[PDB]
Amino acid sequence: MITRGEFFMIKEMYERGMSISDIARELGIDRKTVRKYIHSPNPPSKSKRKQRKSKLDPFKPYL
Amino acid sequence: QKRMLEDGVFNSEKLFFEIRQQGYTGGKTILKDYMKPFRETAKKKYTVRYETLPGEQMQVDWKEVGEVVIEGKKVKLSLFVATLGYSRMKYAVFTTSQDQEHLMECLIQSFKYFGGVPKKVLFDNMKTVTDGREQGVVKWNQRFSEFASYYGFIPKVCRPYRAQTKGKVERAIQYIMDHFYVGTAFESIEELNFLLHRWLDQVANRKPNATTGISPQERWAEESLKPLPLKDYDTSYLSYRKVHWDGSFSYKGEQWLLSAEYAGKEILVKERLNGDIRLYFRGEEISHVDQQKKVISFAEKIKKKQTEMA
DNA sequence: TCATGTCAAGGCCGATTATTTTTTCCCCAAAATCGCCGGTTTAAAATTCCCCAGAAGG
Repeated sequence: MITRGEFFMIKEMYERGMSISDIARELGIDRKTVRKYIHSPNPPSKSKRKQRKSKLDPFKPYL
Repeated sequence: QKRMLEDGVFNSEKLFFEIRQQGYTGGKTILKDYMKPFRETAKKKYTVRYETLPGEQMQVDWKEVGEVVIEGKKVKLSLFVATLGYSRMKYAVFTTSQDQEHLMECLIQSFKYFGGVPKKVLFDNMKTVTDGREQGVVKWNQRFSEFASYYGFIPKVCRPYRAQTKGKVERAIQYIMDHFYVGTAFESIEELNFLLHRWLDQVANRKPNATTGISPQERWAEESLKPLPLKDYDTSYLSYRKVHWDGSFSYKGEQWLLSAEYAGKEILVKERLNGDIRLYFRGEEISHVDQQKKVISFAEKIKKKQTEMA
């Protein structure tokens, strides 16, 4: 979940010719994570989750 | 050399291949050598730690470390440690919590004890100090920024955000303080902090370091602590409250009765950390509300105002 | 002593608890990249050895 700026920085510094491992060191990210993000379309910073059960569900129709 | 300066590419094989494409008649391996001193100086830079100049930062840090039942009420004890970098001296105090007002109070106490201010102050990520950091755009606060400008220092919270090079030293000093002090003055945390201050003045700030072999107090004395403004930026909670047409308002669960002119208008309550409430309306100051330790119901306040008007 | 407005609910914010996802750290194995040292090759510089002319001494 590296933010827009983090992903932009990773992609740019990698494409400039800078080595990937020291890129990860500089940005404080795991080498596997950085390498995976190298070949990625756009910055991933969103997680989608659907609704979940609550306590007032059985009573909701009655209310 | 320019490639390293600009692109920071300390890759030796790659640079040799590039210049070979550019017409290099030399050998990969001596370029590997040459780029080694470069990347080795880079690794020296990586290992560069403890770049503390006299009066640079006071290494602020907060942490909940204790729990007490003060006056029969459970409360979590929060400790603040400001370590003065080069000198290695540190001001330590654990009072109530990690609220911003107590943070500023502790900073003021540390400045008074050190008799001045450093160039900048380095904090740790938390709810206070900075509300939120967005891709380097660190918007700390408005009141906190005003306080920093008033005292002179500036916030520079950029420590390593990992357990390495930040957590290691933090926990080291934390448990070193906990074990060496381990004091228990009395149920009242205020008395505990009083004995903590005595212990700090006795065997903490006057405890020579094994490596340096000199008490940090001398370095603190020789450090640059620019004179503090000699006055304290207000350490009182500021909070607005609307007055009902009854000439009444509320604050922290207690309801106060104002006069006719104040009904239907927004007053500003200012509460020192001391524990006294002062009501400021439209810039001016209004009559004190004779705050009392025992809580009185709104009915008793109405009765009191009735008798007073009688 | 007269007369004299009062109480409850809703909304919002903060803190705490519970659940899910992401990132990091440590240990082990394999592959790739980088660094250092040694050897070889190429280019440049230094020293010594033979014959012609000039100068000095007996």
